[PDB]
Amino acid sequence: MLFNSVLRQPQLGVLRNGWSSQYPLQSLLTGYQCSGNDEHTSYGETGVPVPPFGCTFSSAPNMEHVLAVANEEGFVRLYNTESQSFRKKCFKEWMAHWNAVFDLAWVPGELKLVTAAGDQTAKFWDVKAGELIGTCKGHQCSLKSVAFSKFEKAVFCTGGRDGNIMVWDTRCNKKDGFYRQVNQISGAHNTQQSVTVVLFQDENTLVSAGAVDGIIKVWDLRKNYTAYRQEPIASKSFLYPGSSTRKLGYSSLILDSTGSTLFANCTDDNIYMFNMTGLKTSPVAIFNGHQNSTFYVKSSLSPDDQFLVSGSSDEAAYIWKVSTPWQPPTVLLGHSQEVTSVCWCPSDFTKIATCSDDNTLKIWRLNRGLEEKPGGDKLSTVGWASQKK
Amino acid sequence: SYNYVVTAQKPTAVNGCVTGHFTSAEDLNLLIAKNTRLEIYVVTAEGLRPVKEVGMYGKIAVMELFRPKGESKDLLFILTAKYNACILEYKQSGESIDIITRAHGNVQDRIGRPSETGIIGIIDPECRMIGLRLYDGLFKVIPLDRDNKELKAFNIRLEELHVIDVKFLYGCQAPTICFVYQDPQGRHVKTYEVSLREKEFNKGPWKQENVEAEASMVIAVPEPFGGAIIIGQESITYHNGDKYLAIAPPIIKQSTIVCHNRVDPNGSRYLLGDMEGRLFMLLLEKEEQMDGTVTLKDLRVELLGETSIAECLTYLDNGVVFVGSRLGDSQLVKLNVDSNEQGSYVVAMETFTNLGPIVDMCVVDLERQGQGQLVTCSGAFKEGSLRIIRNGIASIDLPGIKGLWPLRSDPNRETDDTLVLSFVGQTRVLMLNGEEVEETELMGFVDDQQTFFCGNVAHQQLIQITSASVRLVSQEPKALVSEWKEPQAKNISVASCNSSQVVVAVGRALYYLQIHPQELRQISHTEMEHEVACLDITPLGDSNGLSPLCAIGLWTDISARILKLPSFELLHKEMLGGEIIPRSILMTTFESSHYLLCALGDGALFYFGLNIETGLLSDRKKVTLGTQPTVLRTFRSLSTTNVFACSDRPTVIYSSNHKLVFSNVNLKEVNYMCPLNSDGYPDSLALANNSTLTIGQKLHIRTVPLYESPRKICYQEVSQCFGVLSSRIEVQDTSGGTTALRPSASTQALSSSVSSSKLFSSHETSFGEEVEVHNLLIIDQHTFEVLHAHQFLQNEYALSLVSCKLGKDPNTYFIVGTAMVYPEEAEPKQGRIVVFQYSDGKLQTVAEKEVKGAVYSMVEFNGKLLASINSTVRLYEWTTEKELRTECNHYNNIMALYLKTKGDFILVGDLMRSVLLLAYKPMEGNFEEIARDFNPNWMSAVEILDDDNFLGAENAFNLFVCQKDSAATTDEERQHLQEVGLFHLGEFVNVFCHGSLVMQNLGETSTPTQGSVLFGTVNGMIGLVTSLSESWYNLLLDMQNRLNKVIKSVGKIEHSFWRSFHTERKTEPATGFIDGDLIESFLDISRPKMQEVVANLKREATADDLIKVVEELTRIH
Repeated sequence: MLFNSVLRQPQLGVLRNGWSSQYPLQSLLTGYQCSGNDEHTSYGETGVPVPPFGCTFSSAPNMEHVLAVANEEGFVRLYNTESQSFRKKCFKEWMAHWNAVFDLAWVPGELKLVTAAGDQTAKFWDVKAGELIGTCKGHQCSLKSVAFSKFEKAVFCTGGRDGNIMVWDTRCNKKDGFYRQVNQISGAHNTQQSVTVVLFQDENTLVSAGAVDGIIKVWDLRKNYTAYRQEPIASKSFLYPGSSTRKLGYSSLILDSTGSTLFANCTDDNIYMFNMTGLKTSPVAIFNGHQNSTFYVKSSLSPDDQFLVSGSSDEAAYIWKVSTPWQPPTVLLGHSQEVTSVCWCPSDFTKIATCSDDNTLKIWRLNRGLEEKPGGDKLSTVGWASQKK
Repeated sequence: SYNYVVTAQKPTAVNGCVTGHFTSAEDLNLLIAKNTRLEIYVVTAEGLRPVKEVGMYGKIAVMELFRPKGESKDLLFILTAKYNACILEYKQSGESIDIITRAHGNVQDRIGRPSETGIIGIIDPECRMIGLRLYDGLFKVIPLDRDNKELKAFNIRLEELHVIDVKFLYGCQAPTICFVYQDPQGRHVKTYEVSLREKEFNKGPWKQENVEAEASMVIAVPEPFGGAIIIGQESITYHNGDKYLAIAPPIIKQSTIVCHNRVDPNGSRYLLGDMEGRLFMLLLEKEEQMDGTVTLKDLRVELLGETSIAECLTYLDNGVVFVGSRLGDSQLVKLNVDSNEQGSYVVAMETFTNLGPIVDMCVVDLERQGQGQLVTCSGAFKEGSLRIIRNGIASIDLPGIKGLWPLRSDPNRETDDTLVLSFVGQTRVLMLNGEEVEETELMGFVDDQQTFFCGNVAHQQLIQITSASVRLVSQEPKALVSEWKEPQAKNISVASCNSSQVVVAVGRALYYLQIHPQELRQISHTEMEHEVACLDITPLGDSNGLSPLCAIGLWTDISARILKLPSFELLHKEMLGGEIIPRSILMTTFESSHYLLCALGDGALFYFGLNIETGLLSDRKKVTLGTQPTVLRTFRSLSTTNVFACSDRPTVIYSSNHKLVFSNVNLKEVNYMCPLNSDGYPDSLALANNSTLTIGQKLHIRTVPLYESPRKICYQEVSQCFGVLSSRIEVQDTSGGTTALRPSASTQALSSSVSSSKLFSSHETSFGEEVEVHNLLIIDQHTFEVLHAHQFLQNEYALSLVSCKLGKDPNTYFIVGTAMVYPEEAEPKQGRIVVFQYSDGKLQTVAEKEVKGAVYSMVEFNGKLLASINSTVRLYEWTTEKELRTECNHYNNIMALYLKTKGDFILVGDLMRSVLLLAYKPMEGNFEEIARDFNPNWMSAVEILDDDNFLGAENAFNLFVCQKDSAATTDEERQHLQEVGLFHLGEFVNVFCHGSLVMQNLGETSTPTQGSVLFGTVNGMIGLVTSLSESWYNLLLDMQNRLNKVIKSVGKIEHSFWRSFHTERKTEPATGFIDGDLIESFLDISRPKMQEVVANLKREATADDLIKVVEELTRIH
């Protein structure tokens, strides 16, 4: 229990439950409520609301609260999270692309941001002072993911709709303002063979997922795949463990803080939890109870690696406990359209930015004072967390 | 913010233990790792003999001893909590003792979850490699080659992610592991034949089996039997090939086994610890076969009596058994072959102190000297207690002692076989036939006059200087060799003698006397009008009573006239303050420089610095004492002479290098005393009190056992009682009600009461359920007996407790915040803030004030009380109707466990939202969030250092200091709390408390540090976090860097890495926190090495400056 864990700490000392946190905080998950102030509508160029997709927190020092967001018109807006003022949240706005943005990534430990777009290019931004450092080019189709390794800030990799995977180095020669691929993995996820999500486990190990093949692959970047002359062979390959015979494809990849476990949403509405530090290729836990019908649905982990929050096409965000998959999930109702690219705040356990297709980027915060003193009816709170039954 | 963290008391909780031949191949050793410290002992016949203790630069988490082929003495392997593996070899090069490091290096991995059940470190029985299970799904193997100086470990991936315990099987021709892993099918035991050649696991010698569902550890049986022993909670199993036998002893079902140790080298007998202190013995029957190996017959357990809550068991030589404890004293029991009483074979021999889990702490002074003493709620469970920690070191009603002296009637034994005890009108000689004490007055000494001095002169012929007469009498010759009577025949209040010279001053008459055996000549008869209350002649050193310089005091101002011997002329006039005549004037010499103490009648001491070169009165630093007269005299402790003052607060003036320490010895009241190092009292001087004749580390610890876990403490000066919050644990009875396991301090409480609250009139307890009962004890401050015990409601816990005056009520109140917790509820829903008042021997519940939520913390606030009501900070005003009333609510916290206040600022430490600074607006009447720390820190304790500095304590053994960002703007920029301090303490901080254990008494000596904050930890460590200035902080940072460059750690671990702010999410270098141990270690270094640190930087930057800085800093500690 939560109270007993806190009570016993002074006498017994620190005890390791398995996750980063020293206390079980699954009891307070029902207190998540999003106020009416956090209903930011990402308005388009014409003035009509536009669905935002892809929105992540930052990591620069003294700025671990800014939440970027992108939409279908290429608008990228930085949002303050701790402050409470509707017009004060948008302190930075610009046109990243003219053909939407499909992913975002903050440079670790720095205030630099990269956008993955349908323009078959990826821009490098300095959000500290608005400017375009460079525009990486080389993909033959629309990009779909950008990943930064937290152990190496100057190296990032992208995975496009065309199907090949290229890793860039910002320290390389600028040439004529266009960055060039350092290593390229041609045909990484062949059976429209799009690489749905790319991810960086370590400074060298890279993890990828496919939209059609349905096998997670782990590549090491020490070797050069540009001159492979055949289909590259991954160092490790987590085979598809489900039962459906249809050609499936994963939509999101997520690791914990230690980088051992991997969570991968799939088209079968399951979130398989693999382990990448052992010989057990088979999944450890099977999270289910949502509807992962669309590839846009993404997930994120709690800062203490104790809870997994994922989007769904049933207009709700689901939070399972990472240690007890059998328990019913906590459902964050409040949206009328599907919920995509949910981002739990890594620098604050309280904040959960439930990013949505409803043209409303909601920021959910813990409300332990449920009794409080006023009620404000249902106008004040627009999102209510409830355990699924 | 610049602070100074020093350790007042080293950690005492025992983490692990190991035995072997470390110091040498013949003498047995016992190694104890008390967190950051390592203690090496030698097990002699009489018990442990301390040899060497070294402070490892890390939290020792793995301790193993191995003997590689080709080595004489065993090597030591230590792996810290931050993964700094190292191999240590004892090396006693001559009288000097040092621990060299054969290998070192990190073993941390960038990828990999830190595994559950802690770090497991195992070493092959053949001693060819080291295996560590640091991370889930990995098994680090460190080859033990002589050329592996950097500990080049290699990972080995294994399929079983969750491993409970790993052990190395004995007798295998190849290295073989044996572990109990867990998979959804259930706990299993599977062995692997690891090979260094291929660096990969292979198939195990025997098939994997399905063990009991709660198998917790593995025991590797040695060569004669082989195999592994898998003890769980209910059953004990033995696995070796096809052989498998199991037992189900009911004696172990009560509570789970934790610790184990091998007794016999053959592995026939095994010890087993327990939660409840039980010490089982696991016998292994031997069944010799006709031609095969000696197979086992059956396992058999036995109960060998109850002991301390065991964390390590180590069967030493003979029958003694060391039992280390983390929640109590780590005793050293003895396994008697025959049962003595109650069926217990263990008899405790030498209980070792351990402050243990300091849950709460308070600073008070009982004798009222301004020097507080720590009163900690130490211990837990059955071994909870209440330690009285205080800094610094025979009642027989008799009249005032006019003189005491060692009458060495022995020829040369240097034993006070006789002691001339003198009163105003009587005098009796205390004959001491060894340790005997009897009064037989010697015929050679009179008793009709109040004797003032009875020292020796020469040829072993004593003197006896009485009042109104002087009568030298030889004792051993038993002849009156000299009976020079006093010509003035007045009370000889001053009688100075040393070696073969006596210079007496009969009131106001100095005489130059060459007092020798059979030679008592009155050469001079100088007489002045001014009275001479005190005067003494002392040689400069080895010279036989030769003192070229002398000093004489005055009356109007007591001007210590100093005259140059070659001239007898005026060089520099000296003037001193003080109208009252001094009680005693003493020339003191501990170092090269001399100090002339001036003990006045008011207690003020002016120890002028007398010099053989000059003799001029140095600076007049004043050390105050009580109004009782103070008498100063030299006392014999070591080869170097020392003085021992006597007053209402006796102080041992044990001066260090170029500094005079006035530490208070633990004596109630002393005015007259004589030195004594006899066999009866080797360390206790013959110490007469004001009216009673009595005879006699720096951090003295008293123990008040409670037999239950204390939670919080507080002091009440009005009632002169404490407020301990011990909580008993009693098993539910089979026929209803509860039955206590043992009689605790709560049960044996005179005049105990039971709470009768009717607030909760709205949970089922099984026969085997262990319900906890929480009581509020009241402990007298003098006798420490439990004056009251108010048992609370059923299923009600007590968390917070304060004693403070509320509102306008003059009565001092006892306020306790409780919290009802049912087993099904994750968090308490109903609580109570009940206020008592210890009127006279009883507690009356004045008010109840039912609240909705747990009351995690409480503290007085400007005559009002505020409580943290389960993530809600509420402020209560004490109405004249004697009822708490709500005010100043604040719903912006998540489990606001910790509250601290200073003025109108509240520091509400949260559970994971770091520290929040609240402010009470008087005229508004509402709380205001002035500032809030934003990065999550998982707080464990908080403290308000100053109006801006806010100390914190992360649960990851990391200290940090917040500070209000003044240089900003109000709108969201002044609300930012910016972290300044970062420091890896290495201990879990439980409580913070102001005050210091060192006396001040208005000692305005320009203290470099400001304030003092003592903290207690789980391991029993007590720190003294202070505040430094900018210049001193920079100087100490430079000193720390230079010492790190010079001082070599025992484990080759960098200090900057050890002190870095380590967390699973971030790792920052230490900032704004000067380590105290490292700076204080500068004193112990040799002069040629200290010159290396000193060279090339203040202005001169020479070793005297740095030495005086470090000596001034170490005084607070």
